[PDB]
This record gives sequence, C-alpha cells and structure tokens, in this order.
Amino acid sequence: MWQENKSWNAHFTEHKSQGVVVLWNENKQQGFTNNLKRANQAFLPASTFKIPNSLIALDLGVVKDEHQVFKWDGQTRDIATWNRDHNLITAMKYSVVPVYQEFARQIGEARMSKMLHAFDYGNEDISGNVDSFWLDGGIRISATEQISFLRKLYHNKLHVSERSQRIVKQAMLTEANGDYIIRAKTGYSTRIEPKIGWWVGWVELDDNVWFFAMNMDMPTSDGLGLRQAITKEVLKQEKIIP
Amino acid sequence: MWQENKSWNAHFTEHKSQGVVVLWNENKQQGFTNNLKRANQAFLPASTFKIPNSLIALDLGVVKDEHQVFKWDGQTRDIATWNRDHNLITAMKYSVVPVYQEFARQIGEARMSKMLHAFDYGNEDISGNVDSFWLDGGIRISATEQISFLRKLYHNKLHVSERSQRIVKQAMLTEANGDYIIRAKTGYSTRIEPKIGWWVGWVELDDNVWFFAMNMDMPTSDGLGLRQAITKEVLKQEKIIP
Ligand SMILES: CCOc1ccccc1N1CCN(c2ncnc(N3CCC(C(=O)O)CC3)n2)CC1
Ligand SMILES: CCOc1ccccc1N1CCN(c2ncnc(N3CCC(C(=O)O)CC3)n2)CC1
Ligand SMILES: [Cl-]
Ligand SMILES: [Cl-]
Repeated sequence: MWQENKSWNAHFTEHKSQGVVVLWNENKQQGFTNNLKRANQAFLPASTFKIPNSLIALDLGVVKDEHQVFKWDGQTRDIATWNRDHNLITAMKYSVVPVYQEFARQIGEARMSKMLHAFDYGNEDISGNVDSFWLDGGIRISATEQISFLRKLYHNKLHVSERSQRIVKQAMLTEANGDYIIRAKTGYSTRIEPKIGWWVGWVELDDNVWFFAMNMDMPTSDGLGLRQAITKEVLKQEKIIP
Repeated sequence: MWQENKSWNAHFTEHKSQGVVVLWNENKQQGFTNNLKRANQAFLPASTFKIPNSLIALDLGVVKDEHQVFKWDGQTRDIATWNRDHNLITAMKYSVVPVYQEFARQIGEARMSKMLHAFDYGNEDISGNVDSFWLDGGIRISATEQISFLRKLYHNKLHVSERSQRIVKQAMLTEANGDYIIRAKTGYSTRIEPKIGWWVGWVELDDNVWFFAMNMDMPTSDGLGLRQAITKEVLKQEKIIP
C-alpha cells in the first residue's frame, strides 16, 4: 500500500524547509511519501476544511449554488481579496474565511458534527467556536486522512448529494492545460504551533488520477507559494506532470 | 444589444486569415463582433456538435457518466490520439469523432431530432446520415446561435437534467489558471467547401463570464492553432484576459 521515497526530502531542504508530500496512484492503488510518520500526523485543517464546509453548506441549502453572491460585511480585513463580494468559486479560491464563518454559523454545531462523522473526516471533533474550530478549535486531520476523504469525494461516495460533490469539485479547480487538471485547496494554520501550510487535492491525467496531500512548516506568510512549488517538483520527478 | 468593432480584423489579416469572433458580456447583456453578417451566417457545427451530442447521450443513458470507457474498435485512423480507449473527458479533448458516431447511432434519428428541437439548436435539422450529419449533413448553426445555446448550458436551462449539463461543462474544461477558466470546444468543418475552424465556449472570471464563438476560413490543418490564438488576441485587446 504505502512506500517511503526519501529522495523527495531534497525538494524540501533546497528550499530551507521541512514537510511531507503524500501521493496516491488511483489506478495502481499505491501510495508514496517522503515521511510516513508526518504523513499520518494530524494537524488543524485550516482553510482545507473549506472542502467539507462547502459540501455541507450545499447539501443543506445554506449555499444555493456556485453563483450565489455573498457580499462584503463592510469590515476591512488584512487580506485585500477578502474585502469584496464573493461566490463559492471565489471564496474558495481566495480562502475567504468570513464567508465560510457565515456558512458555519448557519450550518450549526449539531449538523456540522453529524456531517463530519458521516464523512469519516479526521478526528471528527468540532470543539470550539462553530465558526473557527477548523482554525483554532479541536479538529485534526492527517495527510493520509485528507487523501482518504478526497478519494471518496472524487468518486461521489461521500454522504451528500452527487450535485453537492460535483459543485465542490468544480470550485476546487485550480489549474488546467492540455497536460493535466489540478483540483486542490490551500490552507494555512497559524493559531497553533508549529504553523503549518497545506495543499491537498488531486491531479487528473488522461488515464489516471494522482491524489496528493501536502503540509509543511510555515513560520511566516512569505513562503506560502512553496506549497505548490515543492508539490510540483515532486510531481515533475515522478513523471506525473511534464 | 450588439456592436461592431472592425479593429479585430487586424488580428485576422495579421495571420493572412478571415473569419468572425463574437463576444457576449453576461453581466452587461451586451455583444460584440467584427462582422455582424458573418456572425449570423450558419455553418456546419463539426465537432462543436459534441457539446449537444454529449448532453443528449448522457440524458438518454447512452453514456452513464464521464468515467465510462469506450473501447477503441481497432480501426487505425489518421489522428493518432483516436486509436485508444477514451472516456467522455478525453473524447471531447481529442475530438474523437468515432466515439460520438457511436453515441449518435445509439441515440437514433427520432430522439436526436426531438432533442435538437427542444434545444432550439441551430436549424434543428439532422437530415443526412444519423452518425455524420453534423459533419456533412443538413444541420447549420451561426456563431450567435452557438452563444445563445451556450448561455442556456451555462445556466442549466436546457431540457436535460442539471446533472447532464454539469458533466458536459466539466468535460469542456480547456484551460485554467489564477486569471481565468476557459470552457470550450474546437471544431473543424472540412466536408462542405467553406472549410472553417470553430472555437466556441466562454471565459470564466471572478465577477463575470464572457461567452465567445468564432469561426474562420481554414484551408488546411496546419492553421488550426489560429482559432485559439486569434480568439485570445481579441480577449487580450478587450482586456478580458491578461
Ligand atoms: C477571519 C477569521 O480569522 C480567524 C479566526 C479564528 C482563528 C484564526 C483566524 N485567522 C487568522 C489569520 N489568518 C490568516 N493568516 C495568514 N494568512 C492567511 N491566509 C488565508 C488562507 C490562505 C491559504 O489557504 O493558504 C493563506 C493566507 N490567513 C486567517 C484566519
Ligand atoms: C470519422 C468520421 O469522419 C468523417 C465523417 C464524415 C465526414 C467527414 C469526416 N471527417 C473528415 C476528417 N476529419 C478531420 N479532418 C481533419 N482534422 C480533423 N480534426 C478533428 C477535429 C479537431 C478539432 O476539433 O479542432 C481538429 C482535427 N478531423 C474528421 C471528420
Ligand atoms: Cl480511458
Ligand atoms: Cl471543472
């Protein structure tokens, strides 16, 4: 099932960094990582929780569809892209926490807990504020647990409507060309030490899917682009993307 | 509602070419084109017909979902990418005509006509061979009629399940980055002598979507890249993409 490829650690060291990348070959049903311990270490999901959060909001009509416009609340926050109107597509792309905080408050702590248990999502614990638990409450999920959750989403096997799963998979769209499609979601955990940067999703090829879950130590916000860069270098080495 | 802009013809003449580009601003309900007459002249859809053909095949259950595998028949054809197994995603991406000819035979004359009428697609005429009418039969569609059709698809308004429409829009994914998403379909009309290349679809942006339909005279296969290139030079002049 799982296989440790120590050679990917060079992509972390050359960038003054430390972390884990986890890949899963869907056709062959084989997994790969540079660090199996860290691959199974559970962290706060941070904004990667926007994937299950959207699925719950959509199956509950808190979000009607991907074009509904939730406008700014007039409060200027420290990330410029947040201070405007958004839909599901753009709130996911720019990781607009206030929008999903409003979703969370509308979902409710009860329905949130039941749905995460149904998703088998991490430790299934929402202790804390209903609108911040994924950022500074009790929820914990590991890299291999992200892949397990993403594989069910890819196959429409989560305990929500197929429509909700298709919409969220649409909103996860990050990059596409004639070689590959990436559906993914970034995340940055800052409230609990050590600070952690996430990238989780998958790569669609013509005749295979490669799921990935990555996290790395991220002391400041200036190295956040290293999440995609390191992940891509592993993908280039494994001949997954050209 | 419609405005002419002959500045765009410079992009055509720059490449010793001729054709039409039609843009539709969804927010403004406003349209633009370099040649109004040509914008409303009907042509064979060629492989742009794979958009409606896919919708009908999915709705009628000829295609179960975007993962079902259509086996190569073993007949070696001139386009190398056709000589392999395909699913709906890859059959669209590589314009695999033989796969869609099998769809059309399964759908059949009676159901194909009824669905095209319900779609109000072009002249709604499928006279000719059931498995080749979009390539050398009687169906005809204009650039502006393509947009009218695409707008209905985008809003899930066609007489097919929302699921059918969602799957075809996923299969139309062509290009995506941080700036825009392009969902489109190429086409190459070669059997009636006004031999033309098509590119129809739309560009998704954060706060808007720009529908487009273009066709140009295309004497050989070597100029096919000019469909996307000229279209993009127009989108970059209107500052629709960076
Ligand atoms: C409004 C409620 O706020 C909180 C409530 C409760 C706890 C924490 C927050 N804050 C803390 C600050 N934060 C933050 N910091 C740095 N970069 C980013 N970014 C967004 C996520 C991006 C990503 O996904 O990579 C990276 C940049 N976010 C957002 C969450
Ligand atoms: C199998 C049945 O065929 C026929 C039956 C009946 C009439 C015509 C065809 N033929 C003609 C040859 N053809 C063709 N030629 C050149 N390039 C391409 N291409 C595919 C479309 C691509 C595009 O979508 O842009 C461009 C390349 N296709 C496919 C359709
Ligand atoms: Cl396949
Ligand atoms: Cl998509």
